[PDB]
Amino acid sequence: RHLKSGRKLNRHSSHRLALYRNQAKSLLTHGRITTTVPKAKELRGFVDHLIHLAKRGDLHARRLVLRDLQDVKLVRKLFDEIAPRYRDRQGGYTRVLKLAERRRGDGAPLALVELVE
Amino acid sequence: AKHPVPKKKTSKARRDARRSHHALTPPTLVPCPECKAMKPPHTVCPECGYYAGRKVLEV
Amino acid sequence: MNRGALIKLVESRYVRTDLPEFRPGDTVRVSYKVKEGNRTRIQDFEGIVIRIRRNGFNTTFTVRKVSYGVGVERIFPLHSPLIQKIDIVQRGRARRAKLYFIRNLSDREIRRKLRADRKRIDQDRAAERAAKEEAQKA
Amino acid sequence: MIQPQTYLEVADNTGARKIMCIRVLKGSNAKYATVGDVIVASVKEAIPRGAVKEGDVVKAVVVRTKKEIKRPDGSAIRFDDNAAVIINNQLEPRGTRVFGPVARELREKGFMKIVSLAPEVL
Amino acid sequence: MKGILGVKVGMTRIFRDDRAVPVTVILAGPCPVVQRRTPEKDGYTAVQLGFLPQNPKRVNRPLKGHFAKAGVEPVRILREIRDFNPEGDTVTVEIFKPGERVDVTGTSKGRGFAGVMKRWNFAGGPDSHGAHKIHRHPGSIGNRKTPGRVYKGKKMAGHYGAERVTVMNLEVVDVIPEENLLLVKGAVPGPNGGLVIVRETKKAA
RNA sequence: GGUGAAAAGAACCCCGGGAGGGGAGUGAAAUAGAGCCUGAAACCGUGGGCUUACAAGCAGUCACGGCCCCGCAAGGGGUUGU
RNA sequence: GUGCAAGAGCACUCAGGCGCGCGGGAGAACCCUCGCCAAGGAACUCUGCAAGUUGGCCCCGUAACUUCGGGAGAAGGGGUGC
RNA sequence: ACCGGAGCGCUGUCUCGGCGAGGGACCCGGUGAAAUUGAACUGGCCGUGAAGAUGCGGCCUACCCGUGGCAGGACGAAAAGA
RNA sequence: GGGGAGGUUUGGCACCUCGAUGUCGGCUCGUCGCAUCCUGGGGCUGAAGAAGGUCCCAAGGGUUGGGCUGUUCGCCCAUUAAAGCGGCACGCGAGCUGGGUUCAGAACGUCGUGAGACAGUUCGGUCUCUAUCCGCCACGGGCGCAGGAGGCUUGAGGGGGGCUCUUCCUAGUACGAGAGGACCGGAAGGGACGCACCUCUGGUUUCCCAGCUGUCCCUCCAGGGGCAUAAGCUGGGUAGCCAUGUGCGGAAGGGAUAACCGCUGAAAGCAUCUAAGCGGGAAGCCCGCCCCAAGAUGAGGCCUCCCACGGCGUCAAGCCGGUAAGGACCCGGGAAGACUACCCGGUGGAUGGGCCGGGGGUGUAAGCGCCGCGAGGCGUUGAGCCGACCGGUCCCAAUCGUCCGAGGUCU
Repeated sequence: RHLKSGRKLNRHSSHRLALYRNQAKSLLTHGRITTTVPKAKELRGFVDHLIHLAKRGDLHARRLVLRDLQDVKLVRKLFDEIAPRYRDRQGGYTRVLKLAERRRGDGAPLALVELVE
Repeated sequence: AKHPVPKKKTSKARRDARRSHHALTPPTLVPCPECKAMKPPHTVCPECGYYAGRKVLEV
Repeated sequence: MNRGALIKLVESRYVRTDLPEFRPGDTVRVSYKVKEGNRTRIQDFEGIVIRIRRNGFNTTFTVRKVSYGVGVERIFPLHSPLIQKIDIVQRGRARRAKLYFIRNLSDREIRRKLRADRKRIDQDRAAERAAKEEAQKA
Repeated sequence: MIQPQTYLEVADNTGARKIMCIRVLKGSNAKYATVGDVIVASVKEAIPRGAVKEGDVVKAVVVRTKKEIKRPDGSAIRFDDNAAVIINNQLEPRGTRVFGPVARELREKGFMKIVSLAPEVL
Repeated sequence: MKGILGVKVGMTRIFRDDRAVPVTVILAGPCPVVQRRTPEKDGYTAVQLGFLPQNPKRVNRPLKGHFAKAGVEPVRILREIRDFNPEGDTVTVEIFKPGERVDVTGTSKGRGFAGVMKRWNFAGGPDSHGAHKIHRHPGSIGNRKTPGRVYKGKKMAGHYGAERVTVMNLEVVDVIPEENLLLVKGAVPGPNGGLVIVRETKKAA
């Protein structure tokens, strides 16, 4: 009777949300990012729901967007392009999947995040 | 250095029995659909990949 | 078998709505009661209020009132014992929904951070003799 | 929640205003006390002009908890402190003037002479 | 003698008379009678009851569809109740009438690693005073040289959690036929959809 | 402290990133190949021949048996179940 | 540098520097360091030991006794932002 | 920043413990010790001895072997008894 | 006056132990012995009823805090059914405490001329993370299970379980001077407890929201961001997890029996519960009652599924691959959980993420107008924000497939 509500952990709240936002920034910069599995897993969760939030186009949730991450220029890229694509896409906008060999320097699993419209 | 210090010397028997409980265990690989490669389960093989086809730069 | 909610919700044979509309402002009049050996007494409960645990069914809420000597606290559930219960001086306005720092310093300091929502009274009086127009047709 | 140190108060006329619970005069290793148990409290302070004096061991009827006692009728009730009255070594309280309300908790104990004096009931 | 299967739904403190009572609802559900058991050909007093049907594809195998009456296989198996033997019909709820206490066997939430302070009940140690080394631990065990052994059956640290246990005496309050909900007192372990069944209680005399 | 009698000290090519090996030549000798005469035991390893999962132990010894390989015969190795 | 009464004390922060030479997950009993608590408020115990309250600035105020500086910034309390 | 008693008000010291944070502790890939060490294939036991038995006798059970551990035995370990 | 028993106390022996056995009392964890504190019971009475005095049987359980006690014998109050006596190195510092006795400082004493001596005194004063085996707690890997497989098993061992108190109806009656006050049976509850739940009670919730500040940031305002923790600070907190909250229970019944109460009954025309047999008789013994449980190497019992030779071993036992029925992999996940194990679903699909909607927490968001010299306030706006519980829903993730898998010994 422990962890009786689920989550993927390591690090700490601060560095959690930190590297979250980080890998998510560099994500939405190159659109497609190499990473390990657990990262990729709850990353694709958080980013899935987040992308639902980004899907709209209201000032409110937009400030809320840069209330989370950072540079507003990607928000330009987001509204004018990502919204009309994912306009007819609801509930699954990120394909993050596993890979072989693994991080051949410490034996850690691999994965990659993709755009997916 | 402190207290739990080896009472006596252990036997080669029990030594390599303690060792015996760990026989090195092999990994898992299934083939790729439309190629020749043993990709790990569910995982896409480095080249080839999955349905729809992507990446393809593991020469 | 699906929606376990809907199971637990249809189980609600209790749907008691013989009470007005309320918010963390005030409330005042009537509760219910028993007291005398075997019921028979109508011990109403006037005064303010405190906390509202709204589990839908376990909707039970503790009240602040002040009986001469000091003050009194009491949790009542919405669905049965509290006969008519009907408030009167409802009022409103509270920047929160958990009034506790009142049990701390309480007298005129109360009436200070205590305001009022005329709004509710307004719609109550509108609904009063718009129900005379309901005693007309529709 | 009372124990052999729990400083507690009174709401009576008689004399004392503060004592200190010693025991519970029940299941002797219970010690925990809600509206109903019996503290043999040691008197601590009183009024310098009258009967009953500071520091005499007295038996005591208990009321007012600070963590609401779970009511049968669904509800839950408590007062603004932790307090009550004395019982004497021949049953009943050596008191005669209640200050403020009580609960039917006491009524369920079957001690009416207290409750008739009780101004407000909960 | 009597009994029925069940799943835990709810626990609330409904107002019977004028009272806050812990009410666990138990969806006994469609529990069809299937393999009947007798001492001579089998071993003991038993009948087989299938909690609720939802397995066509994902189950296969003999199916007690062969048994004599089909009835397919439930979402989760039919079970042999200790002491029970009906007529030939589906038992559900109305066999238990308002105003009776029953035994109730639960399978309940596991935990895994469990410590002593919440397995048995010891005194941990000083949150100050002495060593802060010990903090939370049982302290001593057995005697010195003699006897010297940690006694067999001893109270130690390990597992506590998912256990199969029958509880004794709880009034049946009400009963619902149309969806199938038995209404009783307040306890039942397991998840809010975990596994639990009614037996006939062993009351006074 | 030790290659050889002398360096003739391994050129050309194959696996590797090299380190090391694999064919060569060489010399009587390449377990004389560059720390190179011998190369025990302790201690660490490969296949295979034999045993051990109903068991209470200063693990050895005595009678018997079952197995694998030497012995023409009888025999014998050793494995170790009772 | 800012703001904090003042300073270099404190926090945040300019240039400068570092991410401290293995990483990665599941998210135990237990451990180090820390947070909360009904209600009780030293019964703990060798003792308030540690933690815990107490903290700066303006005033109301400060006893015995005194070697007149003390005790005093006593104790007890009121006020503090825009 | 020494010692005794007492109360004042604050407290997880305790009633009495539960939940939460990292660093761990747990599984993995890389790298990996120590003091000691005749042996070991190391049980309960009433007996039995230089008087305190896993091993001798008897009696009883327990299929072979390993992690995460609580620390009762190994008359302790470390420095050839203060 | 006798003799014995038991080895808790203080002594005798000095025999293991001076090739480091570390100490009273306190905390911790128990286990036992019954010469028994309380509850059971029975006989006796110099036992009216109520209560007590004595002996015997009877452990299944229970036995509080506290102040001066540092403290060896405390004492008392407050209780309680009673506040058992003891073995276990004065049980247990590789579990802890460390007030204690036995170190170097230092002041009191005292004795000797002095260095020094004490079972005379006093303040402070530094208990070495690691488990090699047995032991205990659960978690697994081996092989058995003499066709192979997916389910339901019995119950033997073994374990838990075994506490008490309060008032009333009898009946203020029998008894009796009155006071007082019944056996028996019964009837409502609290305490110590074990079990479990979130429903209430009230708890944590590490980013679920809201008000505040020093700084720096976007972007100048509004607005928002880390920093102040390893969350800067406070207000609140569902589901989950939690105790004080909340439900549940000990018994009940049988069988034999003890201490003991009796029948028929002689030896012996009397007696006798005993010599032959019978009755009753404890919270105690076993079951009944709840847990474990087929490595109960006995692997037992049951529903059903599948099925020769398909190829050598010409006899003996097997071997050898595709299969059957099925399974193992990996994933998506989990009220399962250290891993393991356990459980579901796997493009056949609601298994997780997302959408979505319900509940639920924060408790009128930013932004526009309006008003104020203004900080703010008013309509917007119980609104904006939205982690778990309830699901409707295939967009993403469970693709694809990998390997393993009886040929039914024998009389």
